[PDB]
Amino acid sequence: VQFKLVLVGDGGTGKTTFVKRHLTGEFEKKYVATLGVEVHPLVFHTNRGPIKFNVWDTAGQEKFGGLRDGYYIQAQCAIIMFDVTSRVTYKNVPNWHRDLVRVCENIPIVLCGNKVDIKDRKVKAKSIVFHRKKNLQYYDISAKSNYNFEKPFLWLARKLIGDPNLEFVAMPALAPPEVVMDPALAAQYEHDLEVAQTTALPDEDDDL
Amino acid sequence: GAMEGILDFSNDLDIALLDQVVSTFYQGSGVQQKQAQEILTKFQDNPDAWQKADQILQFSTNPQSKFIALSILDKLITRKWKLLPNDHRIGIRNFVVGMIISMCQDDEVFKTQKNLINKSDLTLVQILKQEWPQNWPEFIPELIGSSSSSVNVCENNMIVLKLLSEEVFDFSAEQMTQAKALHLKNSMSKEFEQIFKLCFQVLEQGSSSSLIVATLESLLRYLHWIPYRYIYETNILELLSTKFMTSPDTRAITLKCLTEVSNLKIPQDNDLIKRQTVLFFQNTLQQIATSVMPVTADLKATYANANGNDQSFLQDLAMFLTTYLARNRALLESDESLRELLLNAHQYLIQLSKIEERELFKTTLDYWHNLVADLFYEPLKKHIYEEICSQLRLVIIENMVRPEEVLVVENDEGEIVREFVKESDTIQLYKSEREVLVYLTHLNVIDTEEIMISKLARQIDGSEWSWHNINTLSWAIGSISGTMSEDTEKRFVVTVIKDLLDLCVKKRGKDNKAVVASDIMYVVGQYPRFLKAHWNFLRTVILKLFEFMHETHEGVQDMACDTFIKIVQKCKYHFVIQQPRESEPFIQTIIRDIQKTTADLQPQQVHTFYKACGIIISEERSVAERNRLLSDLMQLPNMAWDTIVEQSTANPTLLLDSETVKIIANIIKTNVAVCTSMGADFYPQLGHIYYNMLQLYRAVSSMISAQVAAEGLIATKTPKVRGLRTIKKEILKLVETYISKARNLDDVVKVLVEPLLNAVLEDYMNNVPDARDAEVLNCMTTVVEKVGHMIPQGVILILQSVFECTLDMINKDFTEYPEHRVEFYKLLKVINEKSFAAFLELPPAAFKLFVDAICWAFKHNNRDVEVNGLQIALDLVKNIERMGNVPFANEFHKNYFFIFVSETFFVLTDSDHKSGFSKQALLLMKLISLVYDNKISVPLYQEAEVPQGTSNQVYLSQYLANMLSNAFPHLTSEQIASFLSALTKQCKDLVVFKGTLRDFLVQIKEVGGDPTDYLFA
Amino acid sequence: TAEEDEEVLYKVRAKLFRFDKDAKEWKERGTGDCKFLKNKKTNKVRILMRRDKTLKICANHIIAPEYTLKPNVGSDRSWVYACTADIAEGEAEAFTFAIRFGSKENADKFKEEFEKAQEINKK
Ligand SMILES: Nc1nc2c(ncn2[C@@H]2O[C@H](COP(=O)(O)OP(=O)(O)NP(=O)(O)O)[C@@H](O)[C@H]2O)c(=O)[nH]1
Ligand SMILES: *[C@H](Cc1nnco1)n1cnc(-c2cc(C(F)(F)F)cc(C(F)(F)F)c2)n1
Ligand SMILES: [Cl-]
Ligand SMILES: [Cl-]
Ligand SMILES: [Cl-]
Ligand SMILES: [Cl-]
Ligand SMILES: [Cl-]
Ligand SMILES: [Mg+2]
Repeated sequence: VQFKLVLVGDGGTGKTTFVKRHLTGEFEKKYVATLGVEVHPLVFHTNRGPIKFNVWDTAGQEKFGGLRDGYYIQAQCAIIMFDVTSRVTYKNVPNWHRDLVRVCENIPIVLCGNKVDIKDRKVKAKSIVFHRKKNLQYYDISAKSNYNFEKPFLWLARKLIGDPNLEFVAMPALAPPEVVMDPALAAQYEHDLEVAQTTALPDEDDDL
Repeated sequence: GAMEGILDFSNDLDIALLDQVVSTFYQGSGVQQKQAQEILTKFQDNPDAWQKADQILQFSTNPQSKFIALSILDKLITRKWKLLPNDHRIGIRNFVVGMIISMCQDDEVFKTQKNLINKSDLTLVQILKQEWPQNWPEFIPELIGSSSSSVNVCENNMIVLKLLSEEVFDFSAEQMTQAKALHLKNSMSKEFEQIFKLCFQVLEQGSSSSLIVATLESLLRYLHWIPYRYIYETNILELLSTKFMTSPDTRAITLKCLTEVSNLKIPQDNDLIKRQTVLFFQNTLQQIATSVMPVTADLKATYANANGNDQSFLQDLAMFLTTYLARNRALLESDESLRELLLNAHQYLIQLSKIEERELFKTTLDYWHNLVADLFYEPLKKHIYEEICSQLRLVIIENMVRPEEVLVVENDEGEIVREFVKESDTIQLYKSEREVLVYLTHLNVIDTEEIMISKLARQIDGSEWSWHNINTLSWAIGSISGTMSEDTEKRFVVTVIKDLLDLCVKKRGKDNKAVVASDIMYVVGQYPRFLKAHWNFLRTVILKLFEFMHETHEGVQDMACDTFIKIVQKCKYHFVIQQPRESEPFIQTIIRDIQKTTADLQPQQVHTFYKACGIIISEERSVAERNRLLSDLMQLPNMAWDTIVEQSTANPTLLLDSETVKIIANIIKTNVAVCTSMGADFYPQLGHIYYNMLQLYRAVSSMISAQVAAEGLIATKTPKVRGLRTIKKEILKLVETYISKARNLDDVVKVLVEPLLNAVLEDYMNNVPDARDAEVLNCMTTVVEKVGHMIPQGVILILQSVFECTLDMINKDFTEYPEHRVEFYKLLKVINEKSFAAFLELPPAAFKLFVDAICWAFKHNNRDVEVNGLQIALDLVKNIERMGNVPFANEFHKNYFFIFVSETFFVLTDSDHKSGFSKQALLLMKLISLVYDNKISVPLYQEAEVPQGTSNQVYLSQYLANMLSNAFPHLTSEQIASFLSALTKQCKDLVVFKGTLRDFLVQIKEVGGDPTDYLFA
Repeated sequence: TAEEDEEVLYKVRAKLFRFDKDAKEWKERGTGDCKFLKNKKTNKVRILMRRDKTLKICANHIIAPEYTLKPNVGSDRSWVYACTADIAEGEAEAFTFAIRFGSKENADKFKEEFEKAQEINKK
């Protein structure tokens, strides 16, 4: 069984980057605006079995809004995203929330303040209070540093499965195969490798 | 594929096909879902798509199709309604109304298609915003009448009224003009007497139905704006606080209403009202105690179990209790008969405060802060809450979060390791907890000591020993520093340290010792007052920290270094004087052993150590002694430096060595560290290395360029080149750090600046883009900031070397070279502030690039760039104005005035720069006011473009009307003329001016906006 | 879980990247503990690496005798190599991997252990 999760929030807040990090492990530095919605299945392994989210990552730019609240129909949960380095994005949280709960009247929702890795934070900790009267969970997160990146999904999983002690668990690790490289491909591997060697790894000043 | 058929409007709409596409989208997956999504968006976006709405609503078997049909109508109603022929408006109203009536009368549809009904209701509300009451005066009377005919209709009417109240009062500010918002609010206000009558009647004649819940939901909204008499002069408080608290279906919403009631604007001198305010609270607490849980109940356990809606209920109770009591607890404090109510309410909060849920804890902690702050000031109040405060001490002490300073944490394997990253999201929490605990300690310092000291004893005896317990306690003890008397502090800290030393002896193994080490370090660092009074113990502390700098546990080591500097920041005077019974100031002892002390530390830890020594050395105000100390401190790096300079100068080969590049980098970093804490006092050390340092900057620069030549741009990624550039960056950082704190600016100009510029400018100018360091721009900003006024030719030289080449890096997109971008506009800003003459000497072509550069800046979304972009523009206009009537000013306005007006309007109106609205408005106001005040001497028009002697005001309006007409061709001429009339009039009142701009931004989003809206006052 | 039948020969913190040849860029695949595991029944040594917090597998492959660790041009603390059969995402698949460590010492220790594991697998 799987749950529909809608992800909403202003353009540039890091919605798609957040999801990608969870799908592939990657951090995408480019801002390519989402067009309407992109749907991605996302599975987590837990002590209560596997939980699957069908993530509806929606567009935050009005010009690219597509079906808008039409995306929210039959959502079973949601994440509302803002950017702690842009105050206008927090100011718009009540607008997103409004449009969301008009369609989805009783669903668990996490509010996420993204980009906490950035030094000059604009939306102070103390200012973030919108979630209280609306019963939203709140987390400071960073898709870039992975700070709290698992928290929104762990909470939603707990609320949807209805078990507060649910935890992520290590997925089983099957014995991997023994393959010998194809004699016919060894010339090409040499080439593909050399391009990889001579492309610099990103963020060489990071701790890892 | 077949699905694209719905996009051909030359044919009739195949509803079956539509439903298949929608279903493929909502219930499908993969490529098919994606294709379906694109099709639907194109369908939705077809501007005649609304014409199919009725057909869809009539024939579809898919509620999502109908939902989408209604989204198409909403878009039309919100944006193009007044474009429509009148009969299409009547038709649309009629079938939205009919569909709602229809769906409410079929019980099955009403039961199972709530999403569609809700959507239809909202769509209706959009029509009301356009049409009501002026062209629909009977809407409320008829809604009220229809409500009696059917339970379903009555319920749905409540949803409609809720949505209307939201759209009119809660969400109108950004979506409507000021005039239209006033019109609708007044209209709702005028008919609310009857709306309320229905509401109240429904609530009297029902218990816990969906009609009741719907009615209460609407009431929550009304409470945002209705006059208090509707609440206090009817029986409604009794109903909310008794009847509706008893059933759980109504309890959730009622409690939220009561919270909002507690925020109503209410007369303060009326005993009747006061009694009413007391009574509903009394009633409410009584219902909780008898229908939900008693005051003794374990709310921590209940929240954790997370049954049904319990978590949200507990949250909402916390919100209710904190909101009410912060406002009204004084109502309960003097009358003996109300004392039990006051305390029980607070006992519930004490129980709520034990819940494990950070965000809820913050909500309760905010209340406690409000309470204890009041008890700290207000006569005769604190005794009332003595027992509550005593329980609160325990809760806070037991839920202390890890301070910033404590760098060890327990991993998933039960090992005590250094943290991977900062716990940035608990910084505010720690501060909040400390604030409350400090107040609580002041309120009863005996109770606080007793609690801490006995909790500590149960750690030593073993009964309550754990890492969690020793930690929270230790953090709590450190956090209350400042609250006790020196005497009591003395005895207290002494007892605490003894007990923690005992734990350290008794608890063996690496994990235990790390925990306890971290805890003692935190505590002792928190009590400098004690250290200052107790030299022998201070000396012992510092020596132990030095021992910890040799620890293989990296958390402990790192914290030893932070704790050393934290203590030094507060106790440095005791290191610089010679203490009784010592043969030398302790700073001398530290410097002598620096090699041994720091031998096992990582470089950045060594630099921190050296920085700490600089703090102390700067306490010595005899210059000879200070310089001597400085000299001694820098002995190791200066000897390393001297040997490196002799090698380098003999032959640029040895510097290729990566081991040498690292050594150099760490010498400069050590200098930076000491400069940071010594500031102006660092100059003699800077002078010892300055000339050789700038020569090194040149030699390394040549190597970088050579390597890029031999290897390509990819060289800039290599460890060698990154290492070489680190040297350059640290050198730039050292000079910046020094100049930013310098007090002798004559020496800066006479000794430092010419060789700096000579070494850095041309090198920047003549490297390829990827090899230019943005730190050069950063260094120059500080140079200009501090001495720009003294070096006008120097400033000119800076512009010549960096302006055009940096602009050409950053003017192809908004993302490449992000640091250069940010530092570029900071430099232009300070040059424009301090050395405007530099821009006057530019050749006209280059000055044009400057204007282009500024306008480019405000098209960024990056706030760093945008903000400076707008400030530069503002400052430039001021600088030009300051010159007065001279040829440069006149040519500036002739060439650039309208470019600044148009570019500012562009970012104001494009929806992609909303973050800069305030400063955009300020600039626009400045620009318009220049003409309004006749501060522009020459005509802004040219030749016979317009009649001779035509005033610049008339031409400005003409220009703007024409600009807006072409840019927003859907506006009427009258909307445009009215807008500019209002705007130009208001060019001396920023708040009003901004409101007029915001009204304009609303009107450009639709057709038919009322031009009289701009008369709002 | 499927790791009780194995001995941990070496563990180190690392960041794993995979090369997207189309985009011509390295993309992170995961950060966490990279482990060298020897099956007690087959004596075959594998790399198994899981992401912090989610514990999802970001590498699962035999340390084949034919693999060779190569420097990356940008780093003195990383290795790049070609893997013909990784099952982290399930179906066996070929990748060019880069793995980076906190220090050069760590990177050098990895290589030493990697090559040891290769000789074990050769047996
Ligand atoms: N510093 C930092 N940058 C981040 C973080 N998360 C995302 N970004 C950056 O922010 C930019 C926008 O990210 P993106 O995921 O496209 O945002 P979005 O909310 O999906 N935009 P849209 O609603 O238009 O599809 C990207 O350049 C991305 O790299 C973060 O945690 N820290
Ligand atoms: C326990 C922690 C520990 N880790 N490794 C070895 O011990 N322990 C034992 N002594 C101390 C300690 C003593 C002092 C003294 F003696 F000066 F008071 C000071 C400190 C501190 F942290 F430097 F203040 C610690 N800790
Ligand atoms: Cl901001
Ligand atoms: Cl629907
Ligand atoms: Cl009344
Ligand atoms: Cl002092
Ligand atoms: Cl007109
Ligand atoms: Mg996106």
